[PDB]
Order: sequence, then C-alpha cells, then structure tokens
Amino acid sequence: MLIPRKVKHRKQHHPEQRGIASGGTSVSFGDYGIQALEHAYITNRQIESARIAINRHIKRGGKVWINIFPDRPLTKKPAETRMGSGKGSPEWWVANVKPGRVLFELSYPDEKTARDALTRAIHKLPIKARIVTREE
Amino acid sequence: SSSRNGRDSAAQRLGVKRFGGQVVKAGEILVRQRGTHFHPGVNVGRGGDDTLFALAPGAVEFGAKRGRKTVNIVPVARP
Amino acid sequence: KALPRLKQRYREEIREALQQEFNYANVMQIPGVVKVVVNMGVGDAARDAKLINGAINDLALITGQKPEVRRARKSIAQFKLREGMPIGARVTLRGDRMWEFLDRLISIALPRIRDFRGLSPKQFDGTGNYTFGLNEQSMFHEIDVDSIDRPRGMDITVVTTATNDAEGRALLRALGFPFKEN
Amino acid sequence: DVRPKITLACEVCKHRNYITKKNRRNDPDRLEIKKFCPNCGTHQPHKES
RNA sequence: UUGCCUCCUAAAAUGUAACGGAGGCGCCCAAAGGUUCCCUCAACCUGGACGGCAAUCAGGUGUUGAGUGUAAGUGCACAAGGGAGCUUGACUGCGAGACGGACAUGUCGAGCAGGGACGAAAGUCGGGACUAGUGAUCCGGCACCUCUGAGUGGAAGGGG
RNA sequence: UUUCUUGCCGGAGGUAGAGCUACUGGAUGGCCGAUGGGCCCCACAGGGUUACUGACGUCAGCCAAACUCCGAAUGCCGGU
Ligand SMILES: [Mg+2]
Ligand SMILES: [Mg+2]
Ligand SMILES: [Mg+2]
Ligand SMILES: [Mg+2]
Ligand SMILES: [Mg+2]
Ligand SMILES: [Mg+2]
Ligand SMILES: [Mg+2]
Ligand SMILES: [Mg+2]
Ligand SMILES: [Mg+2]
Ligand SMILES: [Mg+2]
Ligand SMILES: [Mg+2]
Ligand SMILES: [Mg+2]
Ligand SMILES: [Mg+2]
Ligand SMILES: [Mg+2]
Ligand SMILES: [Mg+2]
Ligand SMILES: [Mg+2]
Ligand SMILES: [Mg+2]
Ligand SMILES: [Mg+2]
Ligand SMILES: [Mg+2]
Ligand SMILES: [Mg+2]
Ligand SMILES: [Mg+2]
Ligand SMILES: [Mg+2]
Ligand SMILES: [Mg+2]
Ligand SMILES: [Mg+2]
Ligand SMILES: [Mg+2]
Ligand SMILES: [Mg+2]
Ligand SMILES: [Mg+2]
Ligand SMILES: [Mg+2]
Ligand SMILES: [Mg+2]
Ligand SMILES: [Mg+2]
Ligand SMILES: [Mg+2]
Ligand SMILES: [Mg+2]
Ligand SMILES: [Zn+2]
Repeated sequence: MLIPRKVKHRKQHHPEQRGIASGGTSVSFGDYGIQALEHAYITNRQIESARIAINRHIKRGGKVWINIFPDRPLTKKPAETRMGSGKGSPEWWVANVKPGRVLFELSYPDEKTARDALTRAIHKLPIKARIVTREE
Repeated sequence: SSSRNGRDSAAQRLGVKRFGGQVVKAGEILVRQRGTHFHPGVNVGRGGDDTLFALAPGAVEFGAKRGRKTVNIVPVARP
Repeated sequence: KALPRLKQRYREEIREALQQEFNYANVMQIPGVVKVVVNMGVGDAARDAKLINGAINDLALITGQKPEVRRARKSIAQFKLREGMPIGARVTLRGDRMWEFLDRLISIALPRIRDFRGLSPKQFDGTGNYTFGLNEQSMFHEIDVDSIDRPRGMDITVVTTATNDAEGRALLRALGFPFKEN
Repeated sequence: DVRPKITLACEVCKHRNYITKKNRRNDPDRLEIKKFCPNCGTHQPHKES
C-alpha cells in the first residue's frame, strides 16, 4: 500500500509510456532481481501483493529491495454519471513501468528458493518478466 | 457534483519578434518579455514594460557577455 | 598628548610578552582587541515601549554616548511580535572609549560582583570571541540605585583579532579578567 | 468611500486642471504639491478643491 | 461560469479549445515619487543572570540560500536593497519611428522650447522593478477663454 | 517575380531525451552518530552498562505537464 505522503498537485494527465527504460536498468543493491519486458501500469496494490508473496515464501532470511514507487495518480468517475462535467476523484496510485526496468531485488544465499520466490512474485504481476543476476 | 476551476487569461503574444541579421527601423521594438531575459546593449533602450527596442538603424546582433543575453544594433554601412 | 594606561600596558609589555611566549614569525601577529559593543534587548516592548526610553537613559549614563533603537527582521505570531517594533538598545565602544570602558569595568564592576567565582575558560568558540550576560545591571558606579525601577540588562563585551583559542587564552590572561582555574 | 476623487485647481487663473486619488483616512490635511499650469507658463503650486 | 491578470496543458517564433489542472484582481503610496551620496545580507560557533531552541551580539568560512507593498511569473548583490540631505517631472507643447490589432482598443520612444528638482558639472527627471486594480453611447454640471450671438449693442441662448 | 523551392551564412528558444552532493517535491537500504536536536539508575560523571530515535555527512539507485546545473531533429524570421 505504497502511497506518497503528499503531492504538489493531486491530478495529472495521461503519462507517456513510450521508449526503453534507461534508469535502473542494471541491478545493484544485492545479488538477484527481476526485470520486466512490456509497457504497463503497475499499481500499489500489485506491489503490496508481490511483496507479501516474496516475504510469505522467503520467510526468515534475506531482505527485499523495491526500485519503484507508485506515486502517479489516476482518476475515475463513478458509474451512472454523464461524461464530462470535470475530472473524477483519484482512486488508485500507479507506477508506470518501462521495459527492462528492475522491479524487485533479492539477496538470499541459495539459487533454488531464490528463483522460486522470484517466480512467485512473477506470477502475481500483470506483465512478463525474467530473473536477472548480479553477474552481467 | 461540479468543478470550480476553468477560468483563464488572455494571451499578450509575448516573445522575440525581431531576429538577428535583418534590418530594422528607428524605434523598432525587438523583444517583448516580462523580466530581463535579454539585456540592452549599444543603441538599445528599455521600455516601461521591460521591452527592448532599437535607437539606431542597422542590423540586430545577439550575443553573450558575462553570462548574459544582450542585443545590439550594428551600424550597417551606407551604400 | 594623552594615552590610556591599558593601551600603554599593551604597547609596552603585553605585546612583547606574547611575541616571546608564542614565537611568532613577525611582530604584529600579536592579537589585539578590536571592538567593544554594548547593548541589550528588553523583549517586552511588544506590550510596552515606555521602558525603552529608560533603557536608553541607562545606556546613556553607562557609555555617555547616545544608543540606538532597532526593529525585528522577522514576525513571530507565537511571541505576539511583528516586524517594526523597536526591540532593544545598541551602542558601541571604539578606541579611547574602548580603553576607558575596559578600565572602568575591570577596576570597578568585577571586584564588586555579588558572589563572584570568576569566569570559566571554556566559553570561547575556538577563535577567541566572548560575549556573555550578568546578574545585575546597576553595578557601575556611574548609575545611581535610587532611580531604578526594574531590573534591565546591560553589556560588557571584549573581542580579539585572535586566530584561535591559544592566543585568546594568552592575551585574556595577560589582561587579567577573573578566569577560573580547573 | 475610502478613495475620494479630488481635483487640483490653480490659483492665479483658477483652473481645475489636474485630478488625483487619495485616502482621506490617512490624509486628513489638504494636498500641497507643485505642478505646471499650461496657460500660466510657469510652475505654480496647486491646491485641491 | 460569463470581465481582467499568473502558470501548465500549448507539440523549443506568435497563436491554439474543452464544464481541463491551480490561484488572485475592482488597491495603496504625499511617499513606497525624484536627484545624489554612505553601506550589504540571511545561514554561521560561543556565551558577564534573566535572555531560554530563537530577543540583540561582536569576532570573522559566508556570491544569495535574508529579501525587493498586494497571487503567479522574470529578474535584481553591477541592485529595482536600507538610510540620509534636499525637493515634486505623478511637467507643459509635442512627437520621428515602431509593437500591436476584423473594428472601436493597449505599449515604448531619442529630440526640440518655457520654468524648475538633485549634483560643482557631467548627467537623470513624461508616476511607482514589470505584467491584473477596470466600462463604449446619450443626457446633465462647473471654472476660464481677444468663439458665435436669429433685424441695431448686445445679452440670453448656443460654443470651446 | 517583390512569391515558392533548395544550398550556405547570422540568430533566441526550451519541447523529445537525460540528469541530480544542482534548485522545488517524491523515494529505497546501510555506515560514525557525538548530540531523541535526549532517557537503567537524573550527580556536576559509566549506556538502549538496554531492542528506540537517530540530525548533519556519506555510500549508491529512481520518479515529476506547472523542477531544469543540460538539451537536439523539426518549424519559424531575415539575407545571399
Ligand atoms: Mg535517471
Ligand atoms: Mg504479468
Ligand atoms: Mg511605468
Ligand atoms: Mg519608472
Ligand atoms: Mg577571530
Ligand atoms: Mg490633464
Ligand atoms: Mg503564461
Ligand atoms: Mg510560444
Ligand atoms: Mg478555436
Ligand atoms: Mg476568484
Ligand atoms: Mg526616496
Ligand atoms: Mg562580529
Ligand atoms: Mg525606486
Ligand atoms: Mg534604498
Ligand atoms: Mg508617428
Ligand atoms: Mg526623454
Ligand atoms: Mg530645457
Ligand atoms: Mg442610449
Ligand atoms: Mg434683433
Ligand atoms: Mg439684439
Ligand atoms: Mg456663454
Ligand atoms: Mg529575383
Ligand atoms: Mg541553429
Ligand atoms: Mg543556443
Ligand atoms: Mg521557463
Ligand atoms: Mg520527458
Ligand atoms: Mg536538492
Ligand atoms: Mg545509477
Ligand atoms: Mg505531456
Ligand atoms: Mg522539463
Ligand atoms: Mg512550434
Ligand atoms: Mg530562407
Ligand atoms: Zn494657472
């Protein structure tokens, strides 16, 4: 449930989602990480569910890094309302992800359950992603 | 449910409207700007509203002078 | 055709003692006293500014030259203070006035201090600077006790050209204010 | 009205030439400045009506 | 909501809409005008009792982070910043030439003549460091004028 | 032919993109951490002798139509 404490302006236009991610293309906080493939809108609830999944499997050891923060807001009017008449209220905050961006980072000893937990996180995200190690 | 925004102002059509390398008349206005984006040089005067104009005939030349943007009018040679 | 006794002491023995005792490369590396500033801020002018005139009179009898009234550069709604009221007094002693005032202080006030235990050495900021604040204000002999109505503040400030704390120690101890021993 | 509109009149030829705005709360007294009156030919102080 | 001003949307000349996103305006200054001159902060470590976390502060790293009437925007430390001395150019008569416009509208401007302001003089003075603070037509009032005056002087009336 | 097109010459921008120990905000994990700018005994003197808080700094890695220490291709204006 990652939500920014405050934002200077509470509503923003439709973000551009074109191009290839340049920042955060390589993983360096730990050993293991996950890299995305397609363009997407990844929501804070999805981040929360994925982090819950990672910890819910890795248990005692290790720790998690998250390289993204869902601070981009989106509006939605309630149903049974004619279109127009101003903007709707913001419902969920999203983090726009570009291809190849590193989403989560792990540092746990053994490859078996490391890859297992990373896959556990993969299966909860809406877009394709792959395992990447610290070695290039 | 309604909105309280939606009002705006007019457009006063600001900006640089005379560029370098051309010939300008006496008293010709060069740049319309709010503050000091440009600065006066030789033969350049400043109006009440921080506009820049020419005092002499010639050709406008932009330049840089100690981290500043200044405009000048060179005395083009009489044919 | 006149020269103060403390200035005489400084130019005869204090500078040569300092010079020989720290072995400076040149002679005028001797530290020297720079400015003497005398002032105080009442703080209650936000409610009553009448006592500012009394503070001015007190300063006038203390230094002999007219003080100042200055405002506050910021507004504090919590203190019920906005920019524009005069907050305190100001006056400065310079030159012969420095030497005469330092004489008067060291020779009249410090011996008389009620329950004087000296002054600690540890109130410098590393380069020999020292301004500070006193139990009672009526202490100088130039002011009379019968005409005072409330305890206000007053000032005795000495400063140096000193580069750091070593010569601050040296010159302040040569001059001889009641430094504590620890 | 906070902002009365007062006119400035000349003396020798007595012409209501200039007009200016002022705050009567802050300026109870009359306005005293100098201006140039065109028909006179010389500067002469103006008094408000 | 209907007028005006600030920014973005506005795609690096101007422009460019929506019941798109954020805010303000129908003043103030006889000084907050003008001349000339003096000087530069705030951030900073320490404390004769209050007085402390901050009052004022000297020392002495400190190129703007304090700030420059009223929102935003641009600048301004080379000041448009603070103070002081004097004094009203918030002139008249204008206006080369320009921006700017469907049209009525808005903006700048060297120079000449009279009398001044500051400074010895050089020099500067056609409101406020700038951009919002605003309203067409008709009809009615007042001062002054070597304008006219329904057959004689006029005057009324009609004019500026 | 003053028009248009093209080559070259003289031009200011502030979009795309990228970036932050460069400003306005957002954000992940460490290190000394004196002094929570502070509390197991309040000593005017031994520590979270106790899992906190830990500022400044620092290691680094991101995001912003109303952020630009940077900044194109286009288009626009003028001359040959
Ligand atoms: Mg980046
Ligand atoms: Mg998926
Ligand atoms: Mg003006
Ligand atoms: Mg002006
Ligand atoms: Mg020093
Ligand atoms: Mg007039
Ligand atoms: Mg704008
Ligand atoms: Mg433009
Ligand atoms: Mg249209
Ligand atoms: Mg409003
Ligand atoms: Mg003045
Ligand atoms: Mg000082
Ligand atoms: Mg001024
Ligand atoms: Mg000033
Ligand atoms: Mg003309
Ligand atoms: Mg002129
Ligand atoms: Mg003249
Ligand atoms: Mg009508
Ligand atoms: Mg007749
Ligand atoms: Mg008749
Ligand atoms: Mg008549
Ligand atoms: Mg031809
Ligand atoms: Mg180019
Ligand atoms: Mg360029
Ligand atoms: Mg800009
Ligand atoms: Mg971009
Ligand atoms: Mg920063
Ligand atoms: Mg990086
Ligand atoms: Mg956009
Ligand atoms: Mg940008
Ligand atoms: Mg364009
Ligand atoms: Mg061409
Ligand atoms: Zn007259």
